Amino acid sequence: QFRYESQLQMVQVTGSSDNEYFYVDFREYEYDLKWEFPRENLEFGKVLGSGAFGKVMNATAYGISKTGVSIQVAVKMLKEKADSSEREALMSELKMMTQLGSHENIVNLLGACTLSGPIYLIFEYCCYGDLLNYLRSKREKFSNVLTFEDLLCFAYQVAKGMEFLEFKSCVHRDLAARNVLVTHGKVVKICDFGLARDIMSDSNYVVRGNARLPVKWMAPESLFEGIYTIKSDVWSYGILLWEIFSLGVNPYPGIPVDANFYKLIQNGFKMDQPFYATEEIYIIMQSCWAFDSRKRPSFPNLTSFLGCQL
Ligand SMILES: COc1cc2ncc(-c3ccccn3)n2cc1-c1cnn(C)c1
Ligand SMILES: [Cl-]
Ligand SMILES: [Cl-]
Ligand SMILES: [Cl-]
Repeated sequence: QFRYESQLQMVQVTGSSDNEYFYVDFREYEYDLKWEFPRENLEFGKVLGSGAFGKVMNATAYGISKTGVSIQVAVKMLKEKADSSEREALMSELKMMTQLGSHENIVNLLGACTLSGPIYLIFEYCCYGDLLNYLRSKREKFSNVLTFEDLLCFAYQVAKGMEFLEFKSCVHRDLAARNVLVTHGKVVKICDFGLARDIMSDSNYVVRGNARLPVKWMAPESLFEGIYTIKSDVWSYGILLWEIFSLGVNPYPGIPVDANFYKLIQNGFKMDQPFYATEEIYIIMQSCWAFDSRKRPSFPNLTSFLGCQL
């Protein structure tokens, strides 16, 4: 039956073809105890989001960043059933995130509570929420004012975050604006929000046996062969660029997810230039949607092309 899995995954390449890799599993690796934080020092707030397996909650953490100082954090946890398989899925995400290291454009792990109670993973709080809702909130406030350089900066930062994950040998299997968070200074951060989401919350995911597939964000090789590489993420990134430069419009607007959608993608269908994009930004998008993954740009390339335009 269906299990919890972070959409952030470490991988190891075993050859030079796209399907020659496997997924790194931390279940047999040991958890580093220097990350352990006392549960007594967490004061819980609202539910940020709730899924089938668990939820993410706002909280106040005493002494996590500096001595004597309370800050706001976000806490992943399981729901009370506490099935032991789901427990280890969440330990594996913990161990994985402890090995990543931090980066400005990733929602970083701060600590965890694992010994005297139910498992908590503790993350940086991002006050303005997911990028998708943020962009949508600012449709009637675009020149609280949102400008074109802000949009370009968001694009640059997400690419920067993905460069980090590439260099650390990770992929994100669900890169989209709903999984990017916004915080002070127009700063954006890639996260894995999957534990806080359901099938009721989202029609952008298609049920298919065990899988829950974000079809309109997926590269052809992901859709047709089940392959997720960093070049798949470049496709997804293109789709996320379209989201940014339309202020959060659903991709392939008005087109439903069905067998005809699979055919569109197979035959080379690509979205049009959205309102807030320049022609140069649309040329970037279009090359992210190269059918052949070798023709797509890399995240170092995109970090340059968008370092320039700023
Ligand atoms: C205030 O909104 C947030 C703030 C926030 N800060 C951290 C996180 C988070 C989410 C997942 C994993 C790790 N961290 N987080 C999530 C949200 C959030 C809640 N709902 N939506 C749509 C975004
Ligand atoms: Cl996710
Ligand atoms: Cl959501
Ligand atoms: Cl989902």
